[PDB]
Amino acid sequence: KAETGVLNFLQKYPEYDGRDVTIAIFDSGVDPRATGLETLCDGKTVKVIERYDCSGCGDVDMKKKVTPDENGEKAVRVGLKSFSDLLPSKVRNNIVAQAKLKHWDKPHKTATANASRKIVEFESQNPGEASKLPWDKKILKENLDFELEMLNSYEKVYGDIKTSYDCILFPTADGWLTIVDTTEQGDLDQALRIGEYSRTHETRNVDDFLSISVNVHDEGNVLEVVGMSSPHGTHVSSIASGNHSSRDVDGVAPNAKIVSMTIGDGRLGSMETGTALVRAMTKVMELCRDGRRIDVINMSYGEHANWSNSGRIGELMNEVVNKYGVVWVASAGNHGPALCTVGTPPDISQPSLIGVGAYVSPQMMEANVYTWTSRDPCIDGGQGVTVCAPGLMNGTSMAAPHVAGAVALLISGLKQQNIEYSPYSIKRAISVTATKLGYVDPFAQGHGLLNVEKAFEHLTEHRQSKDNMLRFSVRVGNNADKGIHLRQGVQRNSIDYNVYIEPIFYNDKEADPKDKFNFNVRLNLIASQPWVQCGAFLDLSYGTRSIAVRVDPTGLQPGVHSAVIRAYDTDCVQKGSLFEIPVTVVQPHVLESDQNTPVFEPASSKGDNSVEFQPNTIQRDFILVPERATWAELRMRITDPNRGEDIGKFFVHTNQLLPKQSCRKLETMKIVSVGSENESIMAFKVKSGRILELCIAKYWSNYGQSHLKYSLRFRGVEAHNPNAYVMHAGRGIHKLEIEALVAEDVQPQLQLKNAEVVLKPTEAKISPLSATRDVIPDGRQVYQNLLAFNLNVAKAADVSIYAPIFNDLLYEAEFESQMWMLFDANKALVATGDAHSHTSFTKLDKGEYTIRLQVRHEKRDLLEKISEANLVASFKLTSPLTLDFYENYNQCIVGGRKYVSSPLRLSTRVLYIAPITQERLTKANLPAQCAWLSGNLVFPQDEVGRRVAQHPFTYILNPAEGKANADDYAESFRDFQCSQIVKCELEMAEKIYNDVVAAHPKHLQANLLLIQNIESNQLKSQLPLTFVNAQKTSPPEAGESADKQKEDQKKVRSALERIVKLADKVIQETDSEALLSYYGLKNDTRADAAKIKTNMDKQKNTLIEALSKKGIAVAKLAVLDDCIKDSLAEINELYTEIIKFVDANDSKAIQFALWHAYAHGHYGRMYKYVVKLIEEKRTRDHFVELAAINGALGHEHIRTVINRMMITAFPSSFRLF
Amino acid sequence: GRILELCIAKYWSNYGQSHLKYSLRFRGVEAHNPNAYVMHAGRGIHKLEIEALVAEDVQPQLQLKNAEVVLKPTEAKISPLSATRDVIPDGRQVYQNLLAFNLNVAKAADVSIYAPIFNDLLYEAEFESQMWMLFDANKALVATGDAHSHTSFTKLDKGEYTIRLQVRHEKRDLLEKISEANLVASFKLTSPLTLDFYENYNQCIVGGRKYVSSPLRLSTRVLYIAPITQERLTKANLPAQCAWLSGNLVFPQDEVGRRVAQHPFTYILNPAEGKANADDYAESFRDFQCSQIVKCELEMAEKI
Repeated sequence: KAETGVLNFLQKYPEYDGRDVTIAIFDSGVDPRATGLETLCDGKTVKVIERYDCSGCGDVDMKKKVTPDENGEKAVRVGLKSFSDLLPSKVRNNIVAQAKLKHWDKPHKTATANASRKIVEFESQNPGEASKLPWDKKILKENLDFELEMLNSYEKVYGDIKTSYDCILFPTADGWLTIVDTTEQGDLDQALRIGEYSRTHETRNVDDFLSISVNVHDEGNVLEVVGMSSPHGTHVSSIASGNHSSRDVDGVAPNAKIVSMTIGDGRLGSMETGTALVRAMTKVMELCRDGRRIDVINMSYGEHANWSNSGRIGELMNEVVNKYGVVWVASAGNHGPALCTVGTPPDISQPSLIGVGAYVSPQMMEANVYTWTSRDPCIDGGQGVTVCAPGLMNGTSMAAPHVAGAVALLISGLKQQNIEYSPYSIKRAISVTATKLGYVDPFAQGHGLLNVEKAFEHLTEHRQSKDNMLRFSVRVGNNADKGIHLRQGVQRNSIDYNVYIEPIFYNDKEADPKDKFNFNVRLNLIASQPWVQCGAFLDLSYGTRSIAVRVDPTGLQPGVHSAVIRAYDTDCVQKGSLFEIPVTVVQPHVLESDQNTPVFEPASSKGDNSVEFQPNTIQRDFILVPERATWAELRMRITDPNRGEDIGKFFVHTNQLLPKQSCRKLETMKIVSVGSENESIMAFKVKSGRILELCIAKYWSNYGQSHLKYSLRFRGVEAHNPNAYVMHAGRGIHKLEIEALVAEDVQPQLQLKNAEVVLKPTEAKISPLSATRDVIPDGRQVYQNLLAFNLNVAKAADVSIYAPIFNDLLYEAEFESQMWMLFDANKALVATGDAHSHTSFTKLDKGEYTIRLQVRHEKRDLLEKISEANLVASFKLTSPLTLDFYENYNQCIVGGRKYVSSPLRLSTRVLYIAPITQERLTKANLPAQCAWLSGNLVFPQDEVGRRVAQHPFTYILNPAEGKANADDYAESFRDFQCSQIVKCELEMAEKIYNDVVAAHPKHLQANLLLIQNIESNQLKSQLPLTFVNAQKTSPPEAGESADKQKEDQKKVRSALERIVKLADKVIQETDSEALLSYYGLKNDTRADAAKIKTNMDKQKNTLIEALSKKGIAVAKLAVLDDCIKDSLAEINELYTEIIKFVDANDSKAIQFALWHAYAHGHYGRMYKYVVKLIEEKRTRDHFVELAAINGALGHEHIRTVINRMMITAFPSSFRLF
Repeated sequence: GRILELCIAKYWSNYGQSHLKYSLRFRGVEAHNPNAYVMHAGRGIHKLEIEALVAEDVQPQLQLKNAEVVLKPTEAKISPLSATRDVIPDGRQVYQNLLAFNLNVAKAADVSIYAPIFNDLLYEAEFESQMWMLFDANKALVATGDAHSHTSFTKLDKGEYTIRLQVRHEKRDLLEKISEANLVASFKLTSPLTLDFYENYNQCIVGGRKYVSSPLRLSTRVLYIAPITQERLTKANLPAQCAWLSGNLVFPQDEVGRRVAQHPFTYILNPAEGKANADDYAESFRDFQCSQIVKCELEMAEKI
């Protein structure tokens, strides 16, 4: 719809519906089944011919082959008779969740139809006593309280459970058949049986509200699932194409064929990845080379860059446009209004992409999420916006799609009228044809609005011109910029520029028939305005030619001024301009700085200034910031009388451009509410000697014409000494030489909020990737450099992970990849990041993690330069360390009188910060091994100036670090023996042990050691229920052998229980319990003869282990005899004697309690225990036991969930890249 | 932005009345970005936002000349001194806080030793004492410094040294604030590490095309320095345990402007870090025995 503004009349070439042409949709994926993309106008042919997920997010590792010896993953296997070409006999298998192929904003997919049986919660209450102290039912209330907690705990956790399915595929003749276990249970042939989408099983199969497609690579080593779930990608294709057969809701070219290519990575959910794009272009390139040309691409997608002159992703774009003649359409961006805000796509290393601004016709008056189109100065100087149309996820306001479809229409007849064209001749044709809209912001568009039928005229005519196959490379001033952009800068002098203009033959200069050497290129150049000057003639016939141009800013009054140098073919001057040289000058207001703070007020007309706003008005004042200015204050109020107390809403976009930095590094975008009554005030950070743009637009008003009265006041105060903001803990006292701008109440505050540690690469393997997928034509194999890292959390905290050398750059980077994945100790996935990850904080539990970093490129010897690249882990500190300031050095070194707040006018004030004391550091519980602490240093007292005028601060840490007797030999020999008896064959140890005890009777430790051995050679370490459940069935072996193996267990626990009693009797606890709790007298009167805990705490640490090991042993026996009931007495008297010492939750006894709890039927307590263990260790065994606990409780909705965690939390392999 | 005094006098002339024709020309070019002149080895690629004063041929050079290590106080004993000598009337006993340190030279090199918090101040300091004495492994005296010792370089042979630091004052509870005071040892590096510059970031990360000298007028030029490779560091034979390297960063090409327009630069380093058989028992038992026969009474060892 809305299709009329650009054309509805070229359709009077009705046979130009989009025939013989296929568009490429780089986006969040599309949905074929959706009404409109079902078929092309043929009413029969399928439109969405292909669809990939180039991010690698949908990969599955089908590496494990297993023959269907089912008869003749994780759970079971059942599926044959389906030996349909399953040659040669085998099958591949893997596991994969799909919570990522799905936009993370669909957790509602988690519906509790049969999950809310938790609600039946039995809170057994207390008709007993009044306060906390009953004996001995305190355990009962514990057990009960703990069940309720457990239930609630699972309630809080439900939505976090991701489910992973089983995948199967084998090589039939019809291609490849893949099976997804929908019905997890019945492995029957009643599940998803999808075929290769490409090989024409181009059909969606569903789980529910989640359609799936499939591709196969690496000879069947990888499965690629494709997720439709992402609206953006669909509507984009619905505007470009969309056969509805009515020219009312139809796309712009219903006959055009679409190929969805998800370039968003679900793991980043859902950002673009260098890799993704590289793969997308790779495919395109491949398809073109192989007869199936794709003629147009459409990117409603993209971010910003820190430069244009460099980048691999960009340089590849210039190859898919120059070599494969693909017309690449991309949205200018949704980052308006403040100009110089065009983001990458299309701001790359050359004007090879068609940027499309977006405009809303007055025909559409309408009222968080608005987004102005980005304006086209372009920060290189060049021009990003090529045209406009009605309308990471560049919304596009979906008009890029429009244009894309429009470009399809032109290429319909351009090819069936047999017209030789280029991606240049097309972008060139549309440009010098469009209608400049005098009611739309000059910068927001570029060559006004697309006019198709007129642009086709241009192409039909001049079709016999060689200019159509020529590109004109325009690069400025040795940096190869694509435009002249004066914005430093107080432009009072004129300046000269050396522009290099070079002709480039469409593809390249290769014989047959190209390139017809020396295509005599003579052209003239006309300046758009008087203040720009250059020659009027230039001959390019013999290659690259330089040309000087002079800009005279002297006459230009403050504000932005634009101009262009159009060039024409001397001969046919009617071909319109061939190319343009974009000049754009910014003349800043200067603010005198002497009496009080510098202030900017718009010029006053007829008394009061008060700028007038309308639904269109965009006021952009360019101001050169005063030196010493740290922040700014924006005051504004609505003038025009009455209006009452109603509020107006204005959009403020501040934007400063810093040396080789993206526009997003000093920018603010705040929707400010303004009233007539009192003055509104917003503040923003500011940089001294550089131009600042104060762009103000009108959001929504309740009106349609207001009058704003505003001003900018400049304030500032900071440290001028060289290396302030960075302080080394071992370089003595730190100083800050503070100078303020015309008086400021100075009152500094420094809070070190998070501690960062450096992770060095353990390994750096460079490996070739796939020869099937990752190979850019022709013969360019893409290699990966895999860097491994070890992170180690000791105490749970919010942690961010980033790679300094790669972070900050997405496009415009030398390498086409970053992406790190934080892995669990169990190979699970904990987190995953890319560019700009320093901001994302994944909260980690204690334990050892792994991090993998993958860097892609085609030149191996460049990946080698990356092999030492480190990572950084920023731990959020619970307690932000606050640093004090001092005004007198000597007062600082001793830490006496602190600094006292006071005003500071035109002088220099020196403050000091003394190194942080050692005690305050260990109490900060820093990570290992911390490198530095970081925070923000604030100067001004003004509270609002504090929230904005923040200076990155860093505090770096300094590095860490008798002639033996036959008696002595006796002690040395026992220890040598004891150290052995634990690691030997228990039949050898029983001997050794005997010799030890005979020689050293009182040496009880020998008992415990034999135990550890006996219980390591004979019986598996398993928890209560897991032990019980594992004492039944399992018939694979012998029905007889099942006794000799379980009678070996009995003998052992018997032998084990007696070994404990030996360390229980001759260690009488009664008296041993007169020093620990009966301590009182610190160090026992400091007699320094018994001030040795080493002996006492030893006699007890040995005791607890004896009691502990005994109980857990006399409990297993009870289970073997099935009589925990008529044995429960001992377990109790035994458990009640341990607690008298270190409590049950200590490693020492933690899992004798688990048995006690079991024997008492306290399934609640068991949970409370098996979580303690799950906090330190986390083993599958913990979960299977935590599952069994539920089964015994009855909750099988819970246990069904626990069985899902496991499947995913303990994968077979690390997730692919 | 500060006043400069150009004072000119007459030394000796052969005459008694001359006429001087002189002028001062001001030049300049340096990095304006905040924490330049200080680069952490693990914070990725370093950048320098260079702005020159009315045109200067810019050609930077950075030589890391000496590696400094941090010495923490092993002990910090506060002790009363003499009641006969060190007592300021009337009844003010002067106490000393004695800080002990361990320095450890592995390879002979010129070394300077200084106490950051005390160095730089002689008078006008809160405490009335510094003075550190470097002692031999044999208790001999190797060196001894005070305020402004960061400049004196005592050449040390390999071996373990001791350093004592004495801080005097009459208020004990003020000496306690000093108890954590560290020292610094600057090892002169035989081979000054020379760092390369790049004009294009991407060219820097891969270490290709280096920066090419050129004039710079009224604009901003951004250069980059990539972290030093691990190999080039161990071949620099750094001390243990080095904290940072230091040197001087130069901007202008003018050779005379280089000898004078020096900027203190610092490069901080990142932190470092089966069921035995009766046969197996036999091997384990010999080793246990052998380990003994050396430390026993030789009459017992001859048996073993």
